Amino acid sequence: SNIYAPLYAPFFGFAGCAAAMVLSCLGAAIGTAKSGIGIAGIGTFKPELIMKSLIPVVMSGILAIYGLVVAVLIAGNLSPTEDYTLFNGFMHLSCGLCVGFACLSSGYAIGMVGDVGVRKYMHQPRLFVGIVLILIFSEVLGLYGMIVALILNTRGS
Amino acid sequence: EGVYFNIDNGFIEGVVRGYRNGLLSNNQYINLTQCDTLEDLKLQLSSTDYGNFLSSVSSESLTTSLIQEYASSKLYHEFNYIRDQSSGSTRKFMDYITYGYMIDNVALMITGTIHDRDKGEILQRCHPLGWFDTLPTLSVATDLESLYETVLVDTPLAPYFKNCFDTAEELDDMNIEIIRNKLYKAYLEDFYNFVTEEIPEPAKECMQTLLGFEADRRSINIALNSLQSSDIDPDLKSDLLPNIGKLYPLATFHLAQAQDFEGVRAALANVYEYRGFLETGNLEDHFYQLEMELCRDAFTQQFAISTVWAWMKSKEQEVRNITWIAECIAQNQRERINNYISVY
Amino acid sequence: LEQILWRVLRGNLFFKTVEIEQPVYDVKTREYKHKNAFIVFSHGDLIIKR
Amino acid sequence: KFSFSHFLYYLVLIVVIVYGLYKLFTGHGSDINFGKFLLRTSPYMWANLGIALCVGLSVVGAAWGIFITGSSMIGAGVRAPRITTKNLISIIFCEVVAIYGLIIAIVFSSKLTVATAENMYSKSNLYTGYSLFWAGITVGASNLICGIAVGITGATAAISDAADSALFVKILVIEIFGSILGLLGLIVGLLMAGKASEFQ
Amino acid sequence: DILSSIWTEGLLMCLIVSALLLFILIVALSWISNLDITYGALEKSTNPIKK
Amino acid sequence: MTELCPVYAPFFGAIGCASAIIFTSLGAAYGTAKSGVGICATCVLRPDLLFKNIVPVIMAGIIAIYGLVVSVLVCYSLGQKQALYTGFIQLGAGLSVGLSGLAAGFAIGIVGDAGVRGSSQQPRLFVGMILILIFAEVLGLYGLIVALLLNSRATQDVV
Amino acid sequence: MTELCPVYAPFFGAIGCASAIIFTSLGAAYGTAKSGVGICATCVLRPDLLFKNIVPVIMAGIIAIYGLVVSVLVCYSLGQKQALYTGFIQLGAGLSVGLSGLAAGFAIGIVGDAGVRGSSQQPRLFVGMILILIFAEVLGLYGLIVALLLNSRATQDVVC
Amino acid sequence: MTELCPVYAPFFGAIGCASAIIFTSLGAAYGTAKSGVGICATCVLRPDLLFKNIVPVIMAGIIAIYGLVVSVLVCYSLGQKQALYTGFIQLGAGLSVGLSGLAAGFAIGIVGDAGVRGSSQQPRLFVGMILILIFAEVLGLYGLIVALLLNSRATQDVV
Amino acid sequence: MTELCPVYAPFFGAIGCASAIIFTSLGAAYGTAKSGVGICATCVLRPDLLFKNIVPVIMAGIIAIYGLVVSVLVCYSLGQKQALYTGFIQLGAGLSVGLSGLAAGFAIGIVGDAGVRGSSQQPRLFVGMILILIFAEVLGLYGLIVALLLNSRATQDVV
Amino acid sequence: MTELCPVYAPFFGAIGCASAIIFTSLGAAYGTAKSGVGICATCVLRPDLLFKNIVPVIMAGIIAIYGLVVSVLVCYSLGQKQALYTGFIQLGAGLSVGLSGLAAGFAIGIVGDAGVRGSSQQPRLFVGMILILIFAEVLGLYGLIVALLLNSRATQDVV
Amino acid sequence: YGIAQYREINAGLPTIVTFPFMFAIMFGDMGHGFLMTLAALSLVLNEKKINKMKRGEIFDMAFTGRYIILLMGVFSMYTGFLYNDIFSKTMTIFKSGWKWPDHWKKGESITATSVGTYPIGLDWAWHGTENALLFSNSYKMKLSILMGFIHMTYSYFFSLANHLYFNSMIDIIGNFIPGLLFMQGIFGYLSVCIVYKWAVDWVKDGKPAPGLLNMLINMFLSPGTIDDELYPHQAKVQVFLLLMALVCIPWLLLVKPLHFEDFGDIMIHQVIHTIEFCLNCVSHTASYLRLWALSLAHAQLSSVLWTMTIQIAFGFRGFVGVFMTVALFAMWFALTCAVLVLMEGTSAMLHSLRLHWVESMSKFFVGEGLPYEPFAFEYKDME
Repeated sequence: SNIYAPLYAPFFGFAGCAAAMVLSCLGAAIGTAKSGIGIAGIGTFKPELIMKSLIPVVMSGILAIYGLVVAVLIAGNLSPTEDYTLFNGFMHLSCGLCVGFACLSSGYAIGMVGDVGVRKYMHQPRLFVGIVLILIFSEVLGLYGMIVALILNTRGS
Repeated sequence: EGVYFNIDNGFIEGVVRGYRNGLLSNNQYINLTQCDTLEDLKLQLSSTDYGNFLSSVSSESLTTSLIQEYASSKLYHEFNYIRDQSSGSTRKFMDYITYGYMIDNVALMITGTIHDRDKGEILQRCHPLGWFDTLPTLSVATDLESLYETVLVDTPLAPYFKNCFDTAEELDDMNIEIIRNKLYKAYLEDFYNFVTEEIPEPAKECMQTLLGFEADRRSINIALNSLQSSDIDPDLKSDLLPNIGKLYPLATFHLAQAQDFEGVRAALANVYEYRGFLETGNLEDHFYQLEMELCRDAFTQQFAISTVWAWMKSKEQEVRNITWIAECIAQNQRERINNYISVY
Repeated sequence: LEQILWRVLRGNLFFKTVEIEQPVYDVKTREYKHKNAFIVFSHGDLIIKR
Repeated sequence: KFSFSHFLYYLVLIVVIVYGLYKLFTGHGSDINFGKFLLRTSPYMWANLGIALCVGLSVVGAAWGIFITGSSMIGAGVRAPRITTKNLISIIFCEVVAIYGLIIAIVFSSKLTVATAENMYSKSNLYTGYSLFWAGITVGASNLICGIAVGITGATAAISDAADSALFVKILVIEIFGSILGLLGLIVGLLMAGKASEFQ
Repeated sequence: DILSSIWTEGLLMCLIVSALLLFILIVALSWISNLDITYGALEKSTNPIKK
Repeated sequence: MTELCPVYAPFFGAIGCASAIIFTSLGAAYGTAKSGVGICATCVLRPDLLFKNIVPVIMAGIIAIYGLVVSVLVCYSLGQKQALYTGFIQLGAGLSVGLSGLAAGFAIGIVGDAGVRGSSQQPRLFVGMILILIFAEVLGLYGLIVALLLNSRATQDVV
Repeated sequence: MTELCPVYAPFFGAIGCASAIIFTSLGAAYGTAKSGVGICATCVLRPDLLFKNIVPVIMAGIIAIYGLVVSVLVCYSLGQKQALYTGFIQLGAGLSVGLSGLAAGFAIGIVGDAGVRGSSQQPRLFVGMILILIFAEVLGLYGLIVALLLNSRATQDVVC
Repeated sequence: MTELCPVYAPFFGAIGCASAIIFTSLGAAYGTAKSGVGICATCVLRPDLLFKNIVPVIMAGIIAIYGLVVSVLVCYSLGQKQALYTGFIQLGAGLSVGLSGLAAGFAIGIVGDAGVRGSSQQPRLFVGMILILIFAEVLGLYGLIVALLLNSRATQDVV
Repeated sequence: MTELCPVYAPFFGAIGCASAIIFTSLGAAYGTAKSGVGICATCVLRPDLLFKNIVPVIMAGIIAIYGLVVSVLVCYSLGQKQALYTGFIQLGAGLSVGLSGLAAGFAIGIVGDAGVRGSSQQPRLFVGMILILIFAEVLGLYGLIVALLLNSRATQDVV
Repeated sequence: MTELCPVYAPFFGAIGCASAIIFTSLGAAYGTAKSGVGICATCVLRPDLLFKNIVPVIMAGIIAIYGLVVSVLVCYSLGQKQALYTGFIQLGAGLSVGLSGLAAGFAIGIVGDAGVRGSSQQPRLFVGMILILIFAEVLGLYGLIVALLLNSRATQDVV
Repeated sequence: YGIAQYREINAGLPTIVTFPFMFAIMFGDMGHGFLMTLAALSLVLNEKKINKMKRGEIFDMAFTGRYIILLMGVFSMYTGFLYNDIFSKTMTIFKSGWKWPDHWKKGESITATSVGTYPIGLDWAWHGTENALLFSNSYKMKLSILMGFIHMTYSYFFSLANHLYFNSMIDIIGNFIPGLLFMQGIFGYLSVCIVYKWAVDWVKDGKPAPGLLNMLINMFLSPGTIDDELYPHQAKVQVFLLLMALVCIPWLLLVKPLHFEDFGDIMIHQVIHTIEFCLNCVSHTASYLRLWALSLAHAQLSSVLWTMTIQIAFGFRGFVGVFMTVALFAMWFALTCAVLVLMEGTSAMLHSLRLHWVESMSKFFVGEGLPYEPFAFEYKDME
């Protein structure tokens, strides 16, 4: 075996996909779930507004879609039949931990603000365009995790 | 977050939401509004979740007293049902809700001393939810240090008597009014302290807001009451006003130097958050309206334990509307029927 | 009843109790309610009234 | 201290730093090696608990979730008995998450065979050893947090079904979309371990 | 080609699976220490005003 | 000792059969605990509800039977001269059925507890809580059948 | 020593014999603790019941002697020349009956407390109340029957 | 490998670009979280104040790209044959801007929450509102300029 | 590498330089946090007291750039082949001004809100308030004046 | 080099110059923290007595400069090839005066605010209040006496 | 679960046969079914006097379901004859079986070959060895997938029974067929794969037996690269099938709200429905491993109970033993009749209820309605 390519490289490579996936799904979960607390709260008062109320959860589930396509891309680059470097092995853990915390943070923020955003949305109609604007600045924190990770994946191959 | 809530409080918060949506809607009262007599008030009230509780009450003998009594009674058995199942955090919380009331019980009881009124019926006129097992307090010779040993050592009101003993021989109506506001002050210090240190996270701030309001409601009401008929020192006024409301830590001292109603509008001027006393015939209307729209927000937290504290104060608010309806019908006061207030 | 009565007499009380077998109903609780007979002792005139 | 738990974390942290630093100054960075640990150990023990932990705490996620929404279901069932059979679908999206952890375990067991005394530490079976481990904590913990989410949203669906039963079909949308990430954690599990061979 | 024989022996992987098994043990014993008995059902008072 | 069969291979078997019972027995206890305190709470007012509300502590007891019968089977597979391959699958079986059992044990406890106090108020729901609570068993049984599927691989190729 | 029977093997054997009694005695302590406050609270108003409703406390002792009868039996298997295979089983035998033993201790602990108060208000509960804790008490009997199977295997199969 | 260039050297490089984001992302998200709850609360009465109050959210966004522009830049410096020295100072640049971003993220959030509800009663507060908040934001500028100063020192005179 | 300048020597220099910024920022942010919310609370009653009350967050700004001046200074000293002696004492300079800057960060923050709310009632207070803040801030400058002495000892002696 | 003077000796010294400040500065900041809440609380009523009430705060500066005067003195003892014996006592001097300032800083902090609140109501208190915190300050000076005496032990008879 | 709406396909006539037969897989022993039927047979013949008698609380659901127990025992007796399990003991009835080699040594590797195949169900030869558990559950999971998918399509084929009767050929024929070829397209091939590879002889004709479920996942992940060679024209039809399922996913959501135009209600209403239905097929077909797992758990749990209780006392002991047989049988039969019948019975009857509910009623029930609920004058007194 080459010196630059030891035999324990599949450990860190498969550490990356694991960390990229489940931490993404953690952010996507509580991003969705904490908002649904607020959604079902005012559903008792106002039956109507729910068709505008599913915008926090569909923006929450897209983080798992980010977390998936970063995980499906880096996997499949790994097989027994070819030897890949430890240098390429570490960066999948780097790519993995990068997206995993980023859209977790995006999940946290739009979880809690998506909770309180539709919470007192029953009082006024017009604050909708405001709260959907700050969700866009809140969502791109998970988009910032990917756009470096795709750059981080294409290094060392 | 909200994950560890349903270990204990799952069933209780589940069933209270059942008790929530059985409250009367806004068109519900309008249906009750058109009722001409009390059997009309009886049968048409049975359309809601209350009904069949007026079974076996009477054959054409109904008063506002009887209507209020059973509608209160069906709450209190049911409140003792939801207090029946609770764990350590929830139980002593819900006991603190009970401790919140029972200071009113001892105040009403010592009030019966100077009137020499009958012992047997004063607790009958009193409130059954606030209750402590040892009630000799009226029958004993009432001196505050002799009354001290019974009320303090046994009952949980032990921490709440501090620097409270002044002219212990007299027991004036005004002096027993002093000690209860001192007791309310000492209570709300403790109860705010409790939800600060030990309660879950989404149920902190909604409770802190809602309870802090009640401190503020207590504060400005006793401010007006001291203003009208009493003459005391600002340091005496500052003891009656709890600081734990914290919507105004500063204006409490500014309340203390207010000896006139122009002073108290100036004392509540610089806050500007809420307006009572703004040219309104019914001052308590503003309080109860603001209270319910707070409790409206309280039910919009799903995993809070603060739902029940909103819920109790919500349901006692509609029963006095029911009392208001039944009073206006039998005594033929038609114009003020529509002064009922409910958000739901 | 005892622990309040010990404080109001400041320790020098004489107390004894005698139990009740087959206790009796009443109107208010409609229920078999256990009882005890009690005897206290004092020399003070208004004290016994208290 | 004021708390025995958080002091232990501070105590276990500082001794690791000191011990690791002590080996550094004395010249031995080789006596502590995470790389040699990965090769010396058995490739079975990674793969084996990977099978065990995945199906293990996928069950925990399903169990903890139905613990949440089950209590809220029977809570509002005191007023309305109509809910529990109509909202019975809520716990199914909680329970099927455990099936996903099961079918991971039946497809991983086909990878699990015996090896010779030689070729234990060849790259082939070493790959598939670490594969089933990391796929294991991937899909299992994914099924864990899915149970967290779908449970508490299913809880909200119960008390929101007590009034306005026409709203109930609008509030299942977050639940079916919540169960997506459970299935997404599933498919990435088969994707990553599917390239892996069996133990030769 | 071998790790250190005293603490770094291949018995270390025999030590970690007992640590994980103790980890989910001691978090589970937190739950069985947590629960309360809800005494309110068990004893009932006189309550002269209600009945 | 040997490269195929070291001497610390029986550790994972002895701890595997140990963990198989004690984790489920904790869950079966906590399942019995909260459901038992609920039964003692709710039937002090209503006598006739005693026998039909006993079904959570009956169903919690099955979880110990699940953890036992897997622990019995790996005990017959132990030996001193034992492969490291068959060593871990016994521990792999043991914790799998183990922590599934307590998780199922935790579920039967609370849903049994909320069940029996709910059954006094609404007599319709005791059919409905049994409908929910049977799901709280069989996910613990899912931990059993994976332990059986791993145990099938034990005696075939021991080498 | 050999490869099969090292010198540090009875360390797992000795603490296993300790773990058999200790965790059951903690279970017996906890079971007697909260049932003890259960008895002494509710029977001071109703004294005649004390011979009847004490059966949580005595069945707390029953899981204690479960932990003893394994521990006296694994004591006869100890020796200096023993295999590590024998040392591992005695570790498994102790923790099985031990940690399951305290689970029975926690279980009938609160059930005994909650049972005896409800039996004071309603005498119909006591006939049903002991039927709950039997299903919790057989959990400790399960911990014995697993450890009994391991101890039968420990000395028999050892080659050395 | 080389004693100057071992094979485990880019581990410090890979974590350096990794940690640059995760403390910045948790920093920026917590800032816009506590500011976000403030804006929606203060706008339920006196509406149509929106575009004046988004500056705490926007300045929470600006620290995020501060974390990105450094991490993508040190990713261009990563290499398989790189020195063990170069792996450290990009991790040094990684931890610098990362933790300072999380530090400023706390600062933006708590000032945003208590700030914007204050602007409802006092419309004159807003001139001080950006002035109080940039002194939280220039902290995020400080972590960047020290990190980009380190990344210039990366390849310079390295064997 | 060699015994006097091994390859793990810049590790202490890199995170030593990293420790300079991230502690003095987190100090400055915590200082700006509780004092800034003191500004927003007290300015809703009256606007005019803002510019007299901005002095603590200026002092929070100064204790931040104290940590910058040392970390900019240490950055020109790093290299691949530097001594391990000069590797450590810059980590000494990194921790010293770092945690002392953190210490005043605790100071100025909790003094600031108590100052600024009292400054509403009493216009005589603020003259004494800044005289309190100097003894909090000169405490922070003590970290720089000791760290500046260490960096002069870095480049002086080498192998 | 030798076993008497290895290469890792300056690590124990460089951590001494840091810990001399950072425990002292964090300690002394706590004193002005809690006394600062005391001064701001009482002087809104009684402004005149402010000038006699900075004597907790200025004494916290006196324990703060104690950490400096040892740390600049122990800084001059460092070297490339110093002995490991003289490396040990530099933290031993540092840790002594380090934590003793944290001890005494807690003392004058807690007695400070409760002291000055009493001086508001009791005008004759503060002549008695300051003399006991002197006996809290001489605790902080004791760490200086022992650290200076250990620093004399450093460079003599080294080899 | 709910009241069917007016002039709609009733779910009763499926449930008469389905609910016991779906239960019948879940344990299916001749012994346990015999005890089950016997208790039920005592109920059906005592019916004329016991309905007049007052009922207990648990006796209510039992006596009103006296037929759904009694019809159930017959099926479970049939499934027992299929599995050959009488209290975890086999049959040894037909003597066709497998052929063992003539000479071996005790404790040796002993394989066996067939002179023929067993006419009804499994045979006794798979009793003893723990490797026969591997043959058992590999079989029984494919039993689950095969019949349940047919059961799903049987429920879904009755969707057109009501839509054609509602004269809904305008719209719901555009709803039915995209739903059909999504489900029957993918999982029909996966089902018919299982049936096809059982007929193909992989031993006599030397070829590798391809992956059971490995051929499923690489259909999606790879565009028709098989490498397992199950069929020569497998590759061409696989990509054809994969596309035509994927083309129906837009073709389901587009055609129904299209009118000759939406309110905003129906476009959302379909796009929640079709995304649900996309995951519903992969979930609810895989949800039928309840049927396999509970059957696997039951028989083996009875096996070890036979092993632990009986075989201790079953060993010969002269005087104490004939008392020990009396004792441990009373410890045997008490557990296996009271616990193991009732607890696994009440467990598995609620699964086949669930299995009949959440999978079939999703295909049958398109809504709800009003019960007929007429008023009558009956003996109604309750204090």
